[PDB]
Amino acid sequence: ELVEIIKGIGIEGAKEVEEKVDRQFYALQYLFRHQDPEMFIKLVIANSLVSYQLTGRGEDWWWEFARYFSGREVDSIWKAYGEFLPKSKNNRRLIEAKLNRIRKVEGFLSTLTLKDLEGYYKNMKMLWKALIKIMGSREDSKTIVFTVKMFGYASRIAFSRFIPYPMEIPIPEDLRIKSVTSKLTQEKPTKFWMKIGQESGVPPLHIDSLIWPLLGNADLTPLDIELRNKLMKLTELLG
Ligand SMILES: [Cl-]
Ligand SMILES: [Cl-]
Ligand SMILES: [Cl-]
Ligand SMILES: [Cl-]
Ligand SMILES: [Cl-]
Ligand SMILES: [Cl-]
Ligand SMILES: [Cl-]
Ligand SMILES: [Cl-]
Ligand SMILES: [Cl-]
Repeated sequence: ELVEIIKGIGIEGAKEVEEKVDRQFYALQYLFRHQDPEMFIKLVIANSLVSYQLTGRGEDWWWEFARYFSGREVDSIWKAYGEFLPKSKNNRRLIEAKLNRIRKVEGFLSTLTLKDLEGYYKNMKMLWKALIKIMGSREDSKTIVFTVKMFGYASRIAFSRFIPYPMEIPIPEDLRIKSVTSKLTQEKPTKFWMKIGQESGVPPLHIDSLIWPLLGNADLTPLDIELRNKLMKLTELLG
């Protein structure tokens, strides 16, 4: 049933919510046109990896990020964040750990070309596994798979090309996702939405784009009526 609504929405349904509704995707389009493409992608990757335990709303954090780096020539991402995070409104917590995470991913990013980034976009499972190893993280880390997701947005924008997320990458299990999964099952959300994903044909990183909006009574209006009614039906089933 849930499976049917999500299959009916499909990848293309998720693609539309991402490109018309998702406020993080919009934040990224904003930054892109005011940044070097290579640095833009690398910054989104670094930003994602420290987007946990925020001192603000997720959507405000990503706009703050967008506006801060718009116009800013960046030499060292690590240094940029050393200045950025302590001054920030929405991410002013666990700064020592986050800067060290940035220091750590930056070594990796600094070796990559725009072409490398593009190859990783054609091979998102490989970016996934690479980050797991440079960061020393669990495969199902919510921060790791959110980074792959945002990398997807960034690369979608920069390379003008839609590539769906791999079926294999689990949903980012943050509190909101934990919440909605409560009223449906007792299994781990990472495990549950993989199942829902396998049957509906919609990769769990795309499913995530469907759940998180229906949760803040957000915009629906640049969408198509049929998609909206599908989205309205899903909000019923979730509760
Ligand atoms: Cl589809
Ligand atoms: Cl949030
Ligand atoms: Cl976030
Ligand atoms: Cl704010
Ligand atoms: Cl405020
Ligand atoms: Cl701190
Ligand atoms: Cl810390
Ligand atoms: Cl290049
Ligand atoms: Cl764009």
